[PDB]
Amino acid sequence: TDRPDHIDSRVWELSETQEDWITQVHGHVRRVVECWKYTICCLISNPQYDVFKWQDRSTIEWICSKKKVQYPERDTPDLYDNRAVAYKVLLVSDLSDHSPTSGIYHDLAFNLEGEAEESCALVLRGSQLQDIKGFLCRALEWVVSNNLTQEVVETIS
Amino acid sequence: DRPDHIDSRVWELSETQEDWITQVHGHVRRVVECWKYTICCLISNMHTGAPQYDVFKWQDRSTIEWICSKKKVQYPERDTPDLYDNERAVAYKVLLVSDLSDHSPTSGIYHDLAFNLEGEAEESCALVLRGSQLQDIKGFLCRALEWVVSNNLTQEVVETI
Repeated sequence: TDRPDHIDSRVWELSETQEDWITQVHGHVRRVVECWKYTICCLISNPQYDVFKWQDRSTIEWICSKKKVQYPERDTPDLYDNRAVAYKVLLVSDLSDHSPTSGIYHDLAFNLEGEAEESCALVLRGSQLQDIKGFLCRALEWVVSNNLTQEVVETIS
Repeated sequence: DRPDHIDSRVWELSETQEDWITQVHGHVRRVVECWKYTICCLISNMHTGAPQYDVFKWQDRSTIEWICSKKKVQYPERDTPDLYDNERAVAYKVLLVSDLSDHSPTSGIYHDLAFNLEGEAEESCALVLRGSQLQDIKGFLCRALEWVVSNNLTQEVVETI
């Protein structure tokens, strides 16, 4: 119930307070999957992109409190291109049977194999896809090693 | 109860966007808005490889509010544009008209992208879009126009424009 090898220490520690995991069914898997998404965000943005996913806002929320204007919106994209374009990272079962979740938060969909959707592949450079496909290959190894295939597929659905 | 040429996602998304039961020809209007939404999607299959267009139509208001803050732009919830060019920084509304000839801005807030029932683009609209995008729209609207005649709901569509 602790962290896997392929997940960075930085990412796992960062993921703890972002969501109440024990509350959720397959809470540990759910946490690991979100850590995949966040890692892909880092890989894509390693600057063109700001990674909004799991960003510290407490200082911002604090300033809004003192001026009573408006707290920052919860519904944030995972990352934002400064083209002025927002993106959300998805993990899917079928690139084929895929439809866009938002026309504003554009989807960057991937297989568990690490295969990008057609639009997603255009955005990325080959350098970035190889890291993501390389990273998600390590992830899937851990998935089968713990026989957690069904839990992950369900969590994707 | 969806027509075939309309995608299942588009049809599911369209249900709650407007109270269709309330309207005179509510079913037709639901499908007509689905054309507009599809045309928005067809237009937004264009990349710079970043997406050229954001499609504001039938989006969660929280999402619209967020980017508009980031793009330093703003529209009334009544008249919000259907899509926004991210390169040119110009907002658009998809119109379906019978006559392209005499057309001039519907709104001073956004530029209009008008199309026929045949699938022919207006002059200003054609200047903005690429041929790639028009053939998709003209191809899709031929599928639509066939479905209209196949079910003989032709006049009902013409009036409500």
